[PDB]
Amino acid sequence: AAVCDICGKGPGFGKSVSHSHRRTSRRWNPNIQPVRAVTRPGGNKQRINACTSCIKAGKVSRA
Amino acid sequence: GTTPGELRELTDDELKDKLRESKEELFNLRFQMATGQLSNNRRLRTVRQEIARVYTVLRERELG
Amino acid sequence: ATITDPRDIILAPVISEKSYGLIEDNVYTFVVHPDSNKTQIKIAIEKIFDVKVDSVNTANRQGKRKRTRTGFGKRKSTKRAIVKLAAGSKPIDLFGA
RNA sequence: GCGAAUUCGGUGAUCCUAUGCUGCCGAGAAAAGCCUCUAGCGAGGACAUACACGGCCCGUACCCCAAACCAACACAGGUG
RNA sequence: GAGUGAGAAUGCAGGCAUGAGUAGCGAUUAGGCAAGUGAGAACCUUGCCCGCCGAAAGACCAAGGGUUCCUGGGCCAGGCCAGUCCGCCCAGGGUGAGUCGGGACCUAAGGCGAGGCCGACAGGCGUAGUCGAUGGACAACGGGUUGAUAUUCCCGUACC
RNA sequence: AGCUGUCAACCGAGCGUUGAUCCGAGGAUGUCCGAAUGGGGAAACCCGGCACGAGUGAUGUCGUGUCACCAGGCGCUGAAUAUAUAGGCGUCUGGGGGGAACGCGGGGAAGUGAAACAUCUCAGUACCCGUAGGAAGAGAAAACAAAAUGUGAUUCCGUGAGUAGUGGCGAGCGAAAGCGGAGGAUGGCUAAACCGUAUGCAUGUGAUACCGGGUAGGGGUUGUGUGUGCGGGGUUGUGGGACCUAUCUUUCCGGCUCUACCUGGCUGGAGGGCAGUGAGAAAAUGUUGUGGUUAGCGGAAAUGGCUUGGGAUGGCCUGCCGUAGACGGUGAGAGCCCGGUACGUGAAAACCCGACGUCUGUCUUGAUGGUGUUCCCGAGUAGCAGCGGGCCCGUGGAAUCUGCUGUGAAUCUGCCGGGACCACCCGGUAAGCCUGAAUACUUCCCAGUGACCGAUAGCGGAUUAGUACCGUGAGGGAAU
Ligand SMILES: [Mg+2]
Ligand SMILES: [Mg+2]
Ligand SMILES: [Mg+2]
Ligand SMILES: [Mg+2]
Ligand SMILES: [Mg+2]
Ligand SMILES: [Mg+2]
Ligand SMILES: [Mg+2]
Ligand SMILES: [Mg+2]
Ligand SMILES: [Mg+2]
Ligand SMILES: [Mg+2]
Ligand SMILES: [Mg+2]
Ligand SMILES: [Mg+2]
Ligand SMILES: [Mg+2]
Ligand SMILES: [Mg+2]
Ligand SMILES: [Mg+2]
Ligand SMILES: [Mg+2]
Ligand SMILES: [Mg+2]
Ligand SMILES: [Mg+2]
Ligand SMILES: [Mg+2]
Ligand SMILES: [Mg+2]
Ligand SMILES: [Mg+2]
Ligand SMILES: [Mg+2]
Ligand SMILES: [Mg+2]
Ligand SMILES: [Mg+2]
Ligand SMILES: [Mg+2]
Ligand SMILES: [Mg+2]
Ligand SMILES: [Mg+2]
Ligand SMILES: [Mg+2]
Ligand SMILES: [Mg+2]
Ligand SMILES: [Mg+2]
Ligand SMILES: [Mg+2]
Ligand SMILES: [Mg+2]
Ligand SMILES: [Mg+2]
Ligand SMILES: [Mg+2]
Ligand SMILES: [Mg+2]
Ligand SMILES: [Mg+2]
Ligand SMILES: [Mg+2]
Ligand SMILES: [Mg+2]
Ligand SMILES: [Mg+2]
Ligand SMILES: [Mg+2]
Ligand SMILES: [Mg+2]
Ligand SMILES: [Mg+2]
Ligand SMILES: [Mg+2]
Ligand SMILES: [Mg+2]
Ligand SMILES: [Mg+2]
Ligand SMILES: [Mg+2]
Ligand SMILES: [Mg+2]
Ligand SMILES: [Mg+2]
Ligand SMILES: [Mg+2]
Ligand SMILES: [Mg+2]
Ligand SMILES: [Mg+2]
Ligand SMILES: [Mg+2]
Ligand SMILES: [Mg+2]
Ligand SMILES: [Mg+2]
Ligand SMILES: [Mg+2]
Ligand SMILES: [Mg+2]
Ligand SMILES: [Mg+2]
Ligand SMILES: [Mg+2]
Ligand SMILES: [Mg+2]
Ligand SMILES: [Mg+2]
Ligand SMILES: [Mg+2]
Ligand SMILES: [Mg+2]
Ligand SMILES: [Mg+2]
Ligand SMILES: [Mg+2]
Ligand SMILES: [Mg+2]
Ligand SMILES: [Mg+2]
Ligand SMILES: [Mg+2]
Ligand SMILES: [Mg+2]
Ligand SMILES: [Mg+2]
Ligand SMILES: [Mg+2]
Ligand SMILES: [Mg+2]
Ligand SMILES: [Zn+2]
Repeated sequence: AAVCDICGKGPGFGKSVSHSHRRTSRRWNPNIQPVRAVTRPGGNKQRINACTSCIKAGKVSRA
Repeated sequence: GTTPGELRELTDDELKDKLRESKEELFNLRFQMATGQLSNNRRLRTVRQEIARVYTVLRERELG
Repeated sequence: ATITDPRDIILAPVISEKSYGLIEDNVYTFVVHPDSNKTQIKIAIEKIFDVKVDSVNTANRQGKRKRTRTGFGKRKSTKRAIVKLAAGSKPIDLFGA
């Protein structure tokens, strides 16, 4: 669960650095949540993964 | 033994006749070569090339 | 346009001691196309020589591995049809006896 | 090429009846096949006789407890 | 202007010595004689003996091998000796199925797996399916014949 | 004028001025496997459906087509379940795999160095993943610069410079501005504000409604509101655009412009202009060019004497050509023997180039600079914060760029940058998109060259060479 189904926002890769400056590779993952949204006004619901940015911007209608 | 020129006045059905006559001929002299009583060897090649020529002209008639 | 006639299927007669010994009992051996079957061979033999064919028996023979200073090479893999004609016994005379 | 007699017994299986029978707990494949029932298809069809036929493709030689396979060897080893 | 100089790197390649005409010549059966062949014979062919195996060192297969099988020819290399012989070299020949063993029938463990779900991507699993015998279903027997195939060819009688 | 590839010849046959062998171009045939795609499979081998033919007394058998999966258009149907959707059926059009290097975007070591080692280095290397193109990427300022009335898109090369810096200030790493050059296109197009239209969704005041206006009549662009598409109109930094606001008005006429009268836009047609296979929208097509590419052809001059020799292409002496004395071969060092060389000539067809026309598009119901306000100028963005990445810059006082998370504005007396930050000045105008040239490489083809190797060398491979052989396999790999 680290790709948005709407905008394709995937993880990023960086380093976690300790106090001894001991860097290791890790991921910044997107905040994608399991949304269950409607494409029609009527209200038939299909389950997708949407990052919270897309939920906030109202790109998915969870009617 | 027949040039591809004089094969263009022949219709489809008589070109097909020519072709099956030639295939029969080829079978006969293939048997003669196997049994050892064919001395003329270039006859096989000429008849095989004649078959190829007949197909070529038929295909050209079909397409243009 | 292809035309398929029977003679495209059978290629050579087998001329051998055993083949002639079978001929004397009215049984003819041919080399046939490697991708034929007994039904097609029967139909072709009946259509060519105008005989009734009782049975066709097929054998597949691999090519002999022959040596050379280069190494090994191989000959054709061939298949043969042994054809048994009917009791009327109208002989086929393209074998030379 | 011709070709005699071939009858009685005894013994006897690890093979058959046997996918049996009896005990036991550890509690012992699937699918097609076959049979059967209806859904259905249906104006023809079922059994039989006689004659005439079609029966496809691949393997098949030879070795195979071995000098022919696995062991570099015509190898005291290995092989269901 | 240098791929410019070797005796050593348990240096690399090839050719050749020393040991040395020395060790060995691969079981626990064992050979002999007469004749033949041939330039040549302990080893090949034939006969007569002797001996060994005989729950095999006999007969038939699977896997694996691949022409080693048969006939004719050969004798340079191979054979731990010689070889006229050979599983070696050469050429030609030889493997015949409705019923045997497989496929065209069926599935098991498992494999792959439409869509599928999961996973940054690469991918992971997996449904329906579809393969997959070591198993289930399914019709042929005795005799004869070739130098070489034989429930295959033929003969007799069958079955699907 | 000889041919039947070659090792590699022998036999057996034939063809060739009636133009063969050969060479170049375009086609035909093109089994099976392979993305492999009718189904299956141990790659090259097994089993089919359907349609149209063939063949049989009939089954058997044969031939040619066609039949995978996904993605997207369009048409039909719309489960649970009503709207409907998911799905299902059909018909099209694409995708798939390969490839030596060069490109871009991601993921990302360790040996090593630091005379140990962990930050650091190695190194964003090796490798991996996704994707291309003939190149790519970048590219038209929310840039530099520093008070100069300065530069002006991008890319690349040289310097600046092993400098300023940076660094367990260790081993190490390391700019940019400016300056000199190759190239030129300091190239183009949208969004928004307004105007028109069409359609969709909530609606009628169901009535004096909208229309530039006056007149008269009818009485609904539904009155309206909103969202979407299309067209105008705009395209900017001295800010620019829109809305109204002002003089002179220039290709012809007609139709529309709720209605008819006169006036305001939109629209047609014949002009004329300007461009086009272009980044600036494409496509099809004619005609031409002693333009090129893919075969070729011609091409001057010694039978010279004597001599050594098996043989002159050696030695001695004579001639000769030269736009040709390059290089090979021929019985030994050949400009005059052969192929050629210098120099010229040649293309039916195919392909690559231009050029001229059909064709395509746009511009002209119209131009220009003024005078004064309202609206607009790319929004879950900028900025801010947390944790990272990358910059010469290793968290430092740490700007610029950038990912994930949270919070989250303004439309120009805005907003961004000028190494924390603030004020003033200066430069610019983000959150939209295209873009040639200069630059990198060589699987393959052509032609050349070497103070390159010359058979233990040069490619592993001058010869069976990725062969024989070794390995279960990835793979290793000769000798002649
Ligand atoms: Mg997903
Ligand atoms: Mg990183
Ligand atoms: Mg590290
Ligand atoms: Mg054909
Ligand atoms: Mg039979
Ligand atoms: Mg068979
Ligand atoms: Mg041999
Ligand atoms: Mg076999
Ligand atoms: Mg057999
Ligand atoms: Mg046998
Ligand atoms: Mg076996
Ligand atoms: Mg032995
Ligand atoms: Mg062996
Ligand atoms: Mg042994
Ligand atoms: Mg055993
Ligand atoms: Mg040296
Ligand atoms: Mg030396
Ligand atoms: Mg040495
Ligand atoms: Mg040595
Ligand atoms: Mg010695
Ligand atoms: Mg000694
Ligand atoms: Mg001694
Ligand atoms: Mg001794
Ligand atoms: Mg021995
Ligand atoms: Mg003797
Ligand atoms: Mg004994
Ligand atoms: Mg015993
Ligand atoms: Mg035995
Ligand atoms: Mg033998
Ligand atoms: Mg010998
Ligand atoms: Mg010997
Ligand atoms: Mg012999
Ligand atoms: Mg032998
Ligand atoms: Mg049968
Ligand atoms: Mg399964
Ligand atoms: Mg899939
Ligand atoms: Mg799976
Ligand atoms: Mg199966
Ligand atoms: Mg079995
Ligand atoms: Mg035998
Ligand atoms: Mg028998
Ligand atoms: Mg040609
Ligand atoms: Mg061609
Ligand atoms: Mg297939
Ligand atoms: Mg497949
Ligand atoms: Mg579709
Ligand atoms: Mg419905
Ligand atoms: Mg590709
Ligand atoms: Mg390290
Ligand atoms: Mg160290
Ligand atoms: Mg050290
Ligand atoms: Mg270029
Ligand atoms: Mg580009
Ligand atoms: Mg520099
Ligand atoms: Mg570094
Ligand atoms: Mg518009
Ligand atoms: Mg517009
Ligand atoms: Mg300005
Ligand atoms: Mg010439
Ligand atoms: Mg002389
Ligand atoms: Mg001379
Ligand atoms: Mg010379
Ligand atoms: Mg020369
Ligand atoms: Mg802007
Ligand atoms: Mg950093
Ligand atoms: Mg910083
Ligand atoms: Mg671009
Ligand atoms: Mg070499
Ligand atoms: Mg030498
Ligand atoms: Mg080598
Ligand atoms: Mg191997
Ligand atoms: Zn999203």
